Amino acid sequence: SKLAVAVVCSSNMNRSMEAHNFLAKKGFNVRSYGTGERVKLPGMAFDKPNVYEFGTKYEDIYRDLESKDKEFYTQNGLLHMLDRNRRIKKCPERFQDTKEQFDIIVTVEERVYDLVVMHMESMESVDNRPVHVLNVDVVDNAEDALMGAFVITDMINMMAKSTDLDNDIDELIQEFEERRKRVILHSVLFY
Repeated sequence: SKLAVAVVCSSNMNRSMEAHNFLAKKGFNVRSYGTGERVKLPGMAFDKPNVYEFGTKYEDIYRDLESKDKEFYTQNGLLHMLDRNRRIKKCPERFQDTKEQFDIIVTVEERVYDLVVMHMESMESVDNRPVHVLNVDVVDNAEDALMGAFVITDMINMMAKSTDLDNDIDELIQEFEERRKRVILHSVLFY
């Protein structure tokens, strides 16, 4: 009963990771992904950011911010976030590029969801296995990114504690929206 869980956002640094951590700690077989063309984040922001590729060791990123200005990048969480990540994976992966399969692909933004869906129908395989993609809005910022991680964990826990997600996954989503007053889009795809 140790299912495959993915958590996706655009750039793979905040929301999917903050949740990657929580689902990992509580034992879940989970991974994190991004859908963006590159990896972006704050930094003298609201005009000029920092960008990397989906292979840049998180550790390597941490390094750079230091020289640029290790001052700023502490206050704004940026650095702590990064160190917290060197400890989960090596570098942020791009979803569309993954060859790995899951059961619940959880996405954190309405647009990411769509961007995943698409790339999901973009194929077919002689395995034909079902995979639920639940999207759960969660604001893209240091704080709320942590709350979502709880919400998402509270959600994956509940669904994992079943045997047959498929014929009662729908029943469950219903139950959940009632506790969190959130909106959990859902959509079945096949590999």
